[PDB]
Amino acid sequence: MTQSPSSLSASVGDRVTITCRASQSVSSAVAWYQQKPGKAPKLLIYSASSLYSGVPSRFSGSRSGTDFTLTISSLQPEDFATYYCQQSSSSLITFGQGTKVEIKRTVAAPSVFIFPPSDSQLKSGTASVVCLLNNFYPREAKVQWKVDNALQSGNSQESVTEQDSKDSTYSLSSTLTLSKADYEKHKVYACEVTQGTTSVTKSFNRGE
Amino acid sequence: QRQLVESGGGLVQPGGSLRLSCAASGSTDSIEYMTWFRQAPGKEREGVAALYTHTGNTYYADSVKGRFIISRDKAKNMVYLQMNSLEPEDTAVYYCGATRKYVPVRFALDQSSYDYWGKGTPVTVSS
Amino acid sequence: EVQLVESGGGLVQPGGSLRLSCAASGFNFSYYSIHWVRQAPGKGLEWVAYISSSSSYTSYADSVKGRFTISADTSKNTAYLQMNSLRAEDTAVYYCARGYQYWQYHASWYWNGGLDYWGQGTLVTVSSASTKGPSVFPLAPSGTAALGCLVKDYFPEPVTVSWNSGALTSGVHTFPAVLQSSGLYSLSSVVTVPSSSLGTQTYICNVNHKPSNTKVDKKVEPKS
Repeated sequence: MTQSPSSLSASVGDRVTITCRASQSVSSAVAWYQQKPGKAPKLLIYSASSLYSGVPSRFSGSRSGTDFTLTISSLQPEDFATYYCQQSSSSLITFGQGTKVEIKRTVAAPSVFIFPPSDSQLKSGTASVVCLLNNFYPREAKVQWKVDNALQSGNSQESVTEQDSKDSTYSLSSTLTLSKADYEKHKVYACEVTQGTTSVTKSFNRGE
Repeated sequence: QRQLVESGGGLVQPGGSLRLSCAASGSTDSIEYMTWFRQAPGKEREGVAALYTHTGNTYYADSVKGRFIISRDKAKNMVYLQMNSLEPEDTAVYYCGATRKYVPVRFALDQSSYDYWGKGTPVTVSS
Repeated sequence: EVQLVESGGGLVQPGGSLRLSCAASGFNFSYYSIHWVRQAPGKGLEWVAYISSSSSYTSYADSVKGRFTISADTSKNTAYLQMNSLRAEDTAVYYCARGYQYWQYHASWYWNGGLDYWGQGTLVTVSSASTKGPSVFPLAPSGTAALGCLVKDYFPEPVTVSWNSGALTSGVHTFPAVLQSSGLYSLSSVVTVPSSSLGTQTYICNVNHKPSNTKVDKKVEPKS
């Protein structure tokens, strides 16, 4: 079942509308669920337009022609989630592809921290250097590693948290992985984060 | 095979009305209560309207008083639930249950008092 | 109050078998149906099976047509998903959930009661790789200070991090673990605090790795 906004970005207070099309030709009233990252999804609307008990009134569903819609009348920061529509055919239940809902907000710059590799990790032959980008928006940002000002390639990996529930910012970590051999052949370790019109570099010297 | 069958549910705008019917089989004068229950997502199945078969006395949940009417037809062993002034909070699957063992009337609207049940007929009340 | 508790997930070799449990409580288990819905990592929801024990109705999604069998034990209020012939495509969080007993009978253009309560999910990962517990190295602290814990080279998912055994909730970011080219997982968990506190406040990070029955507690002190 194709839900139409596959992904979506909108500001607090906005009104948001996701569409869901019946797959069969024998129409089936739609249920809608909210799912937060890796948590059990929660029911919101059932029987096309009935608000499930406990769900705030800003949620609502109805029909649009032969399809169904879900509406959040006043988008709120806790509402970032993936939203699924659900149907029954004939002893088969099918969900739709999902619709990811991101809060839009004002730009925020990260606090950048760089962490040297620990002494006990180095004892075992490998060096993990980690760069931390705290509480920023939007999530796109080129983080880049430098070793004695040499740009790195293919030895980094990132992962971002999902949006903070009250301020909508992301956090990012980038781990540079080197062998204890190569880490101790070099002196200056830096990670640079470029967001639009500024780059901020944090660095340390192996002899701290 | 003693069994019960609801029918008559559909979709309804707020303020509208609808009439459900339940039909029993087997032999029907041994029953002593016919009642309508309803069950909504995430909520307990709740007694709405009981009918004492042998005096015709009726018992209503405070949430449906005056809007709903349970009535019978021994000529047919059909019980009915006239639902008036429907509102969204009435949205639920509506079930018909029967007992043939006597229970005191204060328990007439209790789920536990009923030996057998229909599969239910759905009611959606929505703008 | 109603609850659906799940158990029996874990790692298993391809082609192997495994049996999940959905232990229900807080409602009469007979008046309802139990469904299994799974979620491959970073993918949508797949409905897969249901049972209504009191009428022993069962039905099965096509994608698990002959390999999966759902059953139930009204005595102990539990439903089971027995999975055979497991492939890597079956790797998912497996959720169970409640519906109406006669949901198929009720389904129409105007009615769909959906699924109201869900269990927490249990991860089943299908691979040849073998279970390895993590190593935990500090990210030691330098206005406001930021410290953390690196959780390196473990398998399988998942790992949970906390700080000061739950007493430090605020300013914590635990990142999604990433898959390294060694086929093992790595993640970091970090906290910001007053730099005014490193002298007095001791910070332990508490790393649990249930798939290998290991929990490492590590304080993080400032390097001198």
